[PDB]
Parts: sequence; structure tokens; C-alpha cells
Amino acid sequence: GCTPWPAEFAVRYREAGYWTGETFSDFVTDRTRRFADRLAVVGAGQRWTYAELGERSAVLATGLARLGIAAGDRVVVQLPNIPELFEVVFALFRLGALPVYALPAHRAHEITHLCTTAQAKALIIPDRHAGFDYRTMAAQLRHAGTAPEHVVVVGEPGGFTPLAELRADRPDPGVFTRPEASDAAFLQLSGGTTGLPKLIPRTHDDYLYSVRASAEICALGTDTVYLAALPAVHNFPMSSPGFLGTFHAGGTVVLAPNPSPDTAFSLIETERVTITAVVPPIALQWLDAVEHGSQSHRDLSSLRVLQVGGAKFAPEAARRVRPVLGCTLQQVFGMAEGLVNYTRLDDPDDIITTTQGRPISPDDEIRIVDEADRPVPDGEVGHLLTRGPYTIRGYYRAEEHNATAFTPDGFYRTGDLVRRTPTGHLVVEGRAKDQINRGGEKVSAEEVENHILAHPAVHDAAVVGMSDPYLGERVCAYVIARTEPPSRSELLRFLRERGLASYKIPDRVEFVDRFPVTGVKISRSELRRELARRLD
Ligand SMILES: Nc1ncnc2c1ncn2[C@@H]1O[C@H](COP(=O)(O)O)[C@@H](O)[C@H]1O
Repeated sequence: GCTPWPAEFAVRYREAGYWTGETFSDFVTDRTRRFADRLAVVGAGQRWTYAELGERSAVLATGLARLGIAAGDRVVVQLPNIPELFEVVFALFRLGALPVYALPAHRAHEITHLCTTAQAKALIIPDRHAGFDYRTMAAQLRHAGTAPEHVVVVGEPGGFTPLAELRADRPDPGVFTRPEASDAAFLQLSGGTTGLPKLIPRTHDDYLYSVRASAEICALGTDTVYLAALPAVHNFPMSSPGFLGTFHAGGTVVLAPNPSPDTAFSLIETERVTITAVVPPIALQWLDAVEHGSQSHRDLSSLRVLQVGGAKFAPEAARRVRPVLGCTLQQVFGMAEGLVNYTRLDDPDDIITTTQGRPISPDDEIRIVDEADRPVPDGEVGHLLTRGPYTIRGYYRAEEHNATAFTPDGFYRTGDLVRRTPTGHLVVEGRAKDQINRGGEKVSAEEVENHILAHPAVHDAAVVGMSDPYLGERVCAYVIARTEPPSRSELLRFLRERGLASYKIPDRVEFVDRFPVTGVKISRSELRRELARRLD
């Protein structure tokens, strides 16, 4: 159900040296041997060398094989920032199995979609995290007939398979499999726009290219200490350059259990972090904690680069990074579908603070077009289209959607409005896709509406983004009741019971007799645009 690059593009990318032929199977073996004695992972009271990570993943892989996981099987991995994540991911790569990455904030609705769409053989979860019981969630899927036949729990297993069961056998490399580098190595979730998010297949060759190139752009080496402040399996903290870039270069990955200034600054001080990645709301929290007193004492001198991305970072805030934190800002504008843009570490400050970077690859093609696919004069704002050696050509098993998201000649419609500077940098100026960006977490208005409409007291609903100085947008729901409106508390509870991801629950509920817009003779997309203007 994947879409391949055209043969003439694949040839171009291999001859250019982007696509090298290495697989993640090769990657695990080579990097853990090349850097064996160095420190690879710090988290949860654990300190693992590359050698130990190699040994642990080889044991795990043997136990997953004994469980029934074979080459090509999809396995949904929904783990917090704990060291078990990396040994689980490396193990799956050793078997030639495909991780299917879910984030900790995802819930029954999203996990059901991933398991059924990917036909997953297993689900790997923690017992509890941030007050949520993932064992109960897995049990709900089992009750509905939608759960993978294997459920593995990190922690107290309940009635499922404890992770420790997978460690019972000595390593057996006879069960490992090396896939083809052109094959999909894993699946990840898109941001989502009109409903259920599409699955994104990424290949060994194209993803490892973005990892290698990102490690070079970001000056990574064995002296790198990368703090995973964001959920590590998101594309940004996984590959831009993320923990894979760090592993590629032989550095240390430090896991932050949460991104609070107290927790993160304590790790930066203790472990001497040199680079980390955050979304704008976290960057603002860190800046405020240091500048306005709460954390001014912390020793952040080891921090060289603060990456900020996933959502728009205002120039005003960006200008605070070096004066307040003492480090170089790097803006990162990327997407799970491919294209990643970076400001360069030796760009002038005016470029670093006012742009969202330029693409990784010389073969990243950038088209900025008007509403009729005509290129806009250089400097003007238009729709961003892109094509390149690590941008996909189609979503996983999304035949009808792919016909709309990609041009006939293979350009991906990002849904972003951008303008290009003379030096190739891009400035993100708006959005055309129907998607609310809540401080880096993407919310589909139509998806939230559909669940709201399922409540028996609701007659109609419209979900829009309301401008917010810290998150960019919050999620506001306009609701028209049939007669008496439900309890705002009640409606939000009904949405949690539905299984919506935590960040998709609206911040604001406004019950109205009618939508406060003229000509309610307009499409639902235009309706949301007019409602959002009242809130901006
Ligand atoms: N630096 C940035 N500035 C503005 N928007 C961004 C930035 N980075 C990512 N995005 C948005 O996040 C989307 C990708 O979502 P994700 O797949 O979560 O990375 C992009 O298409 C943009 O809408």
C-alpha cells in the first residue's frame, strides 16, 4: 500500500550519495559496535553504553521473535521518554519488523486507527503514564475486537505480556533479518487535517539520509549530548537531528520525563546537554523561567543549540534566546511527510530570528504557487509544494486521499503558506490546510466536530482555532444544542470517553443558538474561517 519514488528519481538520489543502501538493521549493529564503550542513553536512573544498548536490543529481538513477530510485521509502539523505548525500537529494527509510532497523548481513537489500518501484530505500551492507564485502553480494544493479538507492557503487566518475558532467552542472531533499504522501515502519523490522520511510510534509505544530513547540519559528534525534551518518537525529536542523529554520530541521548523548566534545566546541568529541541510554548516557558527569576541560577553553559520548531516562533521571542539562555537558536520547519528546513548555525542572527530555515537537500525542490498552481513571484506568499529525496510520494493505503495531496508529477501539497527569501530560507506566514496547530500538536477541526455531533444533546458544531500568544491557537468549539445544552464539563467528558487524543479536547466551549456569522450560504470551511476571525 506504499507509493514508490519514480525509477529515475531513485537513480538520481543513489548516484548523488543521498541513498546509501544502509538499513536500520545495519545501523543498530554498526553504531553499537563503532561506539561500544561510549554512553548512549541516560534515563530513569539508567546509564547504558552503546554496547549495552546493542546487547539489550539483541535479547529483546530474540524474545519478540519467540512471541511471533516476524520480518515485515507492524508493531505499534506507544512509549514515554524512557530507556525501554530505544531498546524496543532497536529490537524491532533487528528483526526487520516495522515500528508504527504513536505518541503518549494518543488515545483509544487514534490507537484503534493505527492497529487496524496497519494490521499490527503487537502493541507495546507502558502500564500508566501521566495518569492514563494504557492497559485499560488495550483491554478496551480487546473488548471491541480491535486489539493486536500481542500486547506488551513496560511496568506492571496486568494480564498482558510483561516486557521482561521478552528478555528470557539469550541472543539468537539467527532470527534477525536484514530488509531492503528501499523498503518501508516504519510508519508514523501525519498531523491530520480532514479526519483520521494518514499513516506515513518512511524507507531506510530516505529516512537515514535525512538523519545523516541533519547530524551534519547540526554539528553532531561523539561530544553531543542530546536532551529529548519532546516525545522522542515524533519526527522532530527522532530525526531532526533527534535521537537517531545522535546515535548516528556516537553521542549521548538524555531522556527528559517532562519538558518543564525545572526538570529540563536539572538534566542540562547534570548531564551537560549540548543540544535540545522544543516547541514554541516550551521555549517561552524556559525563557520566562530564566529571565524573570524562577530558574536564573541554573548553569546552562553547556547548551550550544536550542532547536525550536513544530509551530511558528515569533521573531520577538527568537531574539531572546541568545541573551537569556546563552545559546544559538536554530529554527526547524519540518513535517512527518518529508521536507525539513533549518536555519544554519552560522547564519546571521537576523536570518536565524526571522526565518524558519532552508531545506536539507540540494535536491529538495520548492514550489510556491497561487490558488491556480501558478508560481508566485519570488518573495510573495503562496502555497508550498515540495518534492525531494526524503519526501513521500503517497500516504499508506490512502488511494483517494493521495489523488488530492500530491500533484500528478509528484509534488506534495504541504498545506503551508510561505514566502522565500533571496538566500533560499522560508518564512511560514500562514496555513491553507484545515488544521489547528496547538503549540505543535495538530488538531483536525472536522474530527472533533464529528465526535461532538455524536452527543445526543448537540444539533450542530463548528471547531476553530483561537489565537493564543503561547500556543499560537487554542481549540474552541461552537455548539448549537437541540434544546437545553449539555454541561460543558459533560461534553468534554463525553469526548474523553470517545477516545480522542488529549490535545484534541477543546480549550473553550461556546454554546450558541446560531453560529455568530452572516450567511450560515457558505461552506463549512468558510464557516470556520469566519468564526476564527471573530476570535482574532
Ligand atoms: N518552524 C515551524 N513554523 C511554523 N510551522 C511549523 C514549523 N514546523 C512545523 N510546522 C507545522 O507543522 C507541520 C508538520 O507537522 P509534524 O508532522 O507534526 O511536524 C507543518 O506542515 C507546519 O504546518
